[PDB]
Amino acid sequence: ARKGILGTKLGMTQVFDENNKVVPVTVVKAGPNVVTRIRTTERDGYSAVQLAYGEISPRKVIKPVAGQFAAAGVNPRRHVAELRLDDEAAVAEYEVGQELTAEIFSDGAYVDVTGTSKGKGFAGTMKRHGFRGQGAAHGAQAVHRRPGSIGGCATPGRVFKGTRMSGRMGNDRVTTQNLKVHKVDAENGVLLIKGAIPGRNGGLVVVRSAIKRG
Amino acid sequence: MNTLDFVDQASLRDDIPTFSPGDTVNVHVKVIEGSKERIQVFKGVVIRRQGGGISETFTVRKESYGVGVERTFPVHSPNIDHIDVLTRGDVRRAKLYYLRELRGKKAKIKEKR
Amino acid sequence: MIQQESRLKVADNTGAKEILCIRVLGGSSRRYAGIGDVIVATVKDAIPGGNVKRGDVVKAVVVRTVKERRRADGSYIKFDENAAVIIKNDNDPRGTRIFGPVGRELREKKFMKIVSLAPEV
Amino acid sequence: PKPTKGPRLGGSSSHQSALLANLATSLFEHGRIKTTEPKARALRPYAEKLITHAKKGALHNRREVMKKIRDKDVVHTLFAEIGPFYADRNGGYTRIIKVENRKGDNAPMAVIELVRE
Amino acid sequence: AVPKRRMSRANTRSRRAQWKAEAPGLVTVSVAGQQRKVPRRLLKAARLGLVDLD
RNA sequence: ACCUCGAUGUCGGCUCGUCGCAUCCUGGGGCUGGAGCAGGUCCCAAGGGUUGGGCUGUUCGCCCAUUAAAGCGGCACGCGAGCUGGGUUUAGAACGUCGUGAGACAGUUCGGUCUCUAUCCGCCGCGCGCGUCAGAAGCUUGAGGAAACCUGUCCCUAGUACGAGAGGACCGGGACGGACGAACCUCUGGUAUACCAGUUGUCCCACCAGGGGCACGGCUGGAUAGCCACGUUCGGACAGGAUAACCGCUGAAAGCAUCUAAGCGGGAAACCUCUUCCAAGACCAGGCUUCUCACCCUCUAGGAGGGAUAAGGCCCCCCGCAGACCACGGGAUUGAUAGACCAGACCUGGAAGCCUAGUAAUAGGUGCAGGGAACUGGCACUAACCGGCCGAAAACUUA
RNA sequence: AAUUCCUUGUCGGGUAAGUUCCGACCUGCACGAAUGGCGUAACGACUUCUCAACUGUCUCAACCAUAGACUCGGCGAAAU
RNA sequence: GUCAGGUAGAGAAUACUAAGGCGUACGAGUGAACUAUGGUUAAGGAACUCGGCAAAAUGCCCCCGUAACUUCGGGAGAAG
Ligand SMILES: [Mg+2]
Ligand SMILES: [Mg+2]
Ligand SMILES: [Mg+2]
Ligand SMILES: [Mg+2]
Ligand SMILES: [Mg+2]
Ligand SMILES: [Mg+2]
Ligand SMILES: [Mg+2]
Ligand SMILES: [Mg+2]
Ligand SMILES: [Mg+2]
Ligand SMILES: [Mg+2]
Ligand SMILES: [Mg+2]
Ligand SMILES: [Mg+2]
Ligand SMILES: [Mg+2]
Ligand SMILES: [Mg+2]
Ligand SMILES: [Mg+2]
Ligand SMILES: [Mg+2]
Ligand SMILES: [Mg+2]
Ligand SMILES: [Mg+2]
Ligand SMILES: [Mg+2]
Ligand SMILES: [Mg+2]
Ligand SMILES: [Mg+2]
Ligand SMILES: [Mg+2]
Ligand SMILES: [Mg+2]
Ligand SMILES: [Mg+2]
Ligand SMILES: [Mg+2]
Ligand SMILES: [Mg+2]
Repeated sequence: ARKGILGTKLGMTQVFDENNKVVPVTVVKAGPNVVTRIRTTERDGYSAVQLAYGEISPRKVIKPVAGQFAAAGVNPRRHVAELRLDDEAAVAEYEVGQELTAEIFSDGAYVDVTGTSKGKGFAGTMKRHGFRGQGAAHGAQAVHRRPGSIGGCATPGRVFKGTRMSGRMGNDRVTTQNLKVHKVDAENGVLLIKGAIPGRNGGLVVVRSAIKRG
Repeated sequence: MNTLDFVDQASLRDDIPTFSPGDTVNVHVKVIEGSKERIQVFKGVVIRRQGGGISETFTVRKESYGVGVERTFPVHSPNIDHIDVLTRGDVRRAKLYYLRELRGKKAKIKEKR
Repeated sequence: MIQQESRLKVADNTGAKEILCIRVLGGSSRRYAGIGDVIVATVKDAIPGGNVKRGDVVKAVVVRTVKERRRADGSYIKFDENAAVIIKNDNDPRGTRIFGPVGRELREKKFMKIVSLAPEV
Repeated sequence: PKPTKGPRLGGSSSHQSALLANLATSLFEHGRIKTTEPKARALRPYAEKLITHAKKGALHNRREVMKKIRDKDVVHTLFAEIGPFYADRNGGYTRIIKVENRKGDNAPMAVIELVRE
Repeated sequence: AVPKRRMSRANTRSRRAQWKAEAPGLVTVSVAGQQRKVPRRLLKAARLGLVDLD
C-alpha cells in the first residue's frame, strides 16, 4: 500500500521539463534495500517491515547484528530502518530476503522524505525562532540581539514552561511532505526528487509514498 | 569529478560555441506569446559567465532606448536555439560589472584584433 | 523589489516625472512589489504644464524594476532604473505612449495595452 | 592550505602567516622543531607545500618560495639538500610526534621532523 | 546578582565533589632496558627518546 | 488606609509572550418591515489572523492607502537584575501670574549619570551516577506531551434563480495570490582576514626584473567552500467519532398537541483521531530479536568480599557540514579517516624567463598561460601506534 | 507666541496624510516700551521644521577578525 | 624645559623607516549563544526613532563661477 525505501542524499542539480521549464531537483541514491524482518500483529502487535541498506565489512559488523542478519538469511548492512504499514494485507507483500530497488516509484509520483536536519550548534533566539532583534542605535545598551521580557511581573511566578529560548537547534528528525519525483534513473538507482530534502550530502534518508496525495 | 556528472550529462547541451565575457553575442530565445512560439533576438555583450557545469550561466547586457537591461541565461537551457558571437572582446576582468555606469563611447568594448 | 516610500520614474506622456509608492495592493500586508504588481503612488515631480500635477494620488503598475526577477524558464531579468506606468481606474495605462522597455511579466493578464504600447519585449 | 576555520594561532590576523613562515624556516634550517601541537599541525601542510615547491623548483618556483620564506640561506640550503631527496616520495615529508606538556600552561606540545629514511 | 542565603553544607559539598581530576591511561614501554609507564599519547616519543624520564 | 517610607523604580515605545470572550473576520444556525446582492438583531463558537505610515511624549484621538479585520481586557493600568528615556518628579535658566520679599504656580519652554561577575526556584539545551532483578547490541508498540490549524482575487456553474427595471445569487468545482513556518544552496544575491589581478606612500631582498612587512585584508574588481535571505521547494488538508446553537422522526404524561419523559437522527475553523516531532525515569520503568551463556581465591559456608575473563563499552589516536566542554557520528594496518601528491570541477585572469616592436611607458608569441582553500576520483607518501581500564545470574510459591 | 486653560482657536504655505513648522486674523485668562518695545548683516558644539546626497536607523536581517564569554595549567576576591 | 633625521606631504599632522628603545610580567586551544571594537551588503533610502542619535557622504591642489541680504567688512571655501 505505502511503498518506501531507504537512500542517501547525493546532492542537488537542475533539470528541464518538456516545456523548457527549469526544475531544481535533488539526486538521491535509493540503493537496493533488503527485507530483514517483518513485524506482525500476532508476534509483536503492529504491522511493519524492517529494511536494511548500505555496505559494511563483516569484520566491522558487530556480533549481535551479525547473528541477527545470519538468522534473517541475508548479509549485514550499515543502516537498518522500519516502515510501518497499514495492515497484514499490505505486510504480506514483503518477504524476508526480498530486494527492493528504486523501480517501486514512478515519474510524477508524490513522496515524503525523512532525514536528520543539519546541525547549527548552539544558536540564539533570533536564529532559532526568528526572534525580532532590537534597535542597533538610539541608545540600545547590549540588547541588540537579546530576547527581552519573559513573562508577567509577579503573578505567574514561574516562566510558563514552553517559552521559546536559545539552545542547540537542528540535528533533529525532519520530514518533508508531497515532493514530486521528477525522474527515476533505473540503471543508476537514483531518484530526482523535486525540491530540497533535509540532511547533508551522503546522509541517510527514508523515502515513502505521500499520505495526503498518495 | 562532479559526482552528479552521470546525471548532468543527460541534460548537457552540445553545439554551444565557445565565448568569453566581453564578446558581442546575439542570443535567440524561444518565447511563447499567446499560443505562438516565436524567436526573439537579444543582442548584447557578455558581461559575466558563471561556470557550474550543467548550471553554467551567462549574463548579457544591452542598451535599448537609453536604458540598460541585463539578462541571465543558462548555457544549457533548452529555451535557446542559437548563440551567435558576432565580435570578440579584449577585456581583462572575468565579470564586467563596471559597465553598469558607462554610456556610449565610455561603454564601448575593445575587439580582439 | 519596490516597497513603501520608494521613488519610481514614470514612463508615460502624462506629465509625471517621479512617483512615490504608498502601498502595494493585492494582499493584507505586502512587503515588496515586482514586475506586474499594482501600487498606489503620488506624483512627487511632474513636467511643467502636464495633465497630472504634484500631490495627486494615483495608481501605477510596477514595471522595469532594478532587482533581478526570475522567470519560469530559469532565466533572470533586471534593469538599471526602477520605473512605473500610471494606470487608469480599473486597468488602462494613463497616456498614449510608453518610452522605456517593459518586462515580459506584464503579459500575465489585462496589460495587453501596455504590452502593445511598449516598443520592446 | 586550508584556513584555520576559527580563531587564528597567534593573536589576530596577519601574524599567523609570519609565525608559519618562521616555523617553516626553522624547520628547513634545523630538521627538527619543537612547538605547540596546533602550531605543528598548521605548519605541516605549509612545510609540505614548500617542500613540493622546492622539488618542482626550476624557475618561477624559487620566487614562489621566497615570497613566503625570507632567509636566503635557508631557501638555498632547502632547494639544494632537500631538492630531489623527496623526488621518490609522493607527499608526506613531515612527521609529527607528541611530547609531554610544559610547565606553567599545560599547552600540548608536539615535535615536527623531516622523514629521512 | 548576589547570593540570597547561605548554601547548606550538603549542597555545597555535592556541587564541589564534581571538581575532580581524571587519572591518565598509562602504558608499559621498554626503554633503556627498563620498563616504565608512559601515556599512549607520548608512547612514540618515549620510544624514540624524546620524553624525559626522571 | 489592611503588608510594604532600616526602597514595591512611576507614563510610553522596542523585544517577549500567556489567558477570558462581553467575537473585528473566518465557521454554523433562528427571526427579519430577509425579492436578489448587500443589511438589522440574537445564539454557539477563542483554532487562526487582527497592516504600514503623518500629527502629536503621548495612552487616547484625527487623517492617508489598503485588507476580512485592522477587537475589548487581565497578567504590579504584563514585561527597565530584557532595552532608550520623549514626560512626569532634584539641582541651572527664561516667559505670564501671586507674593515688598526670599520663593511658589496638576501654566509653559531649553538640557539634565538608569548600578549589580545569577546563590535558590523557574525556563531553554547538554552531560555524569544509578535503576528497569545475568552482562550487552539492533529494531520499535506506545500511554503521555509539543508543533501546525490563516485566508484573498479571478473563471465556470450563471449574467442563471431572484427582480418591472436597476442590480444580481446559494450550493459545487478549476486557476493564481498575501502573511507564517520547515528544509536547502540547485538558480540570484550577502559574507568569504592562509584565493587571484591593479595600484598610492614607505622600508627591505647588494642592484634591474621579480618579490616581502605596514598603512582597516592598505584600497578596489572578482571570489571555490560553510552560513544566510533577497533565492529554491514543501504545509495550512482529505476523512472518521462525539457535540454547542439549530433543524428533526416515532411518541404519551394530558384520548388532541409536543424534538424527550424511553429511543432514533443531521449538525461548525470549537473537542478527540487524522498531519509533523518528543517520548518506557510511563517505578505497570514495555515488546520482537541477536551475541556470551563459564574462570579462580578469601571470610567459614549464610551470604558477602577480592582478582582474572566472554560479548560489549570506554580511554588514548586521525577526523566531521556534530560540537562551548561534553556528547553524537565515521576510521583505526584486514584503511582512503585526515594531511601531502596527481587529476578533474570551479575562482582569478594571460604568471617568472626568453624573443619581437617602440628612445620611452607599454603591447604581442612561448600560453584557457600561471596561482588557489573548503567540492570530487585515485594514491598508504605521513599520523590512526609491537596500548590501557571497565565489563555476565541469591532464591522461593502456584499453575 | 519661550507669554493663552479654553486650543489640535480659525484661514493660508508644505506632506497623500502634520496637536510640530511659517505668515495672517486679534477673543491680549495672564505682552508692552532701560526688570526695555519692535528687527537686525555676520555669528552660536543653543532650540525647532524642511529640502539634495548619503547610508543597515528601519523594511530585514546576514557574514567575516579580534578582546571577553567556552576547555585546559597556576594564582585567586567580592557584595549578600 | 631642551635636542626634532630620511622618504611623499604646506606642514612638529599623516604612513613607513635610519640611529635609539621595546613585544611590560599569567598562557595554549575552541568558527557556541551573547557582550564590545572594526569591515562588508541584493532592492527601497529616515519609511526606525520624541528627536538624521548613531551610522553614512564630501573632504586636498590649480581653475571657471558664486544668489537673497547687509552696518558694505561680510554671506563665501556660498552653491555648482
Ligand atoms: Mg552596541
Ligand atoms: Mg523585573
Ligand atoms: Mg568560468
Ligand atoms: Mg596587516
Ligand atoms: Mg529589606
Ligand atoms: Mg529592595
Ligand atoms: Mg459566546
Ligand atoms: Mg482542533
Ligand atoms: Mg512610526
Ligand atoms: Mg493583551
Ligand atoms: Mg506598568
Ligand atoms: Mg530652578
Ligand atoms: Mg510684583
Ligand atoms: Mg546576565
Ligand atoms: Mg517628515
Ligand atoms: Mg506664528
Ligand atoms: Mg515683562
Ligand atoms: Mg534683551
Ligand atoms: Mg561661543
Ligand atoms: Mg581555569
Ligand atoms: Mg566567536
Ligand atoms: Mg544596503
Ligand atoms: Mg546599492
Ligand atoms: Mg518619521
Ligand atoms: Mg552625527
Ligand atoms: Mg563616518
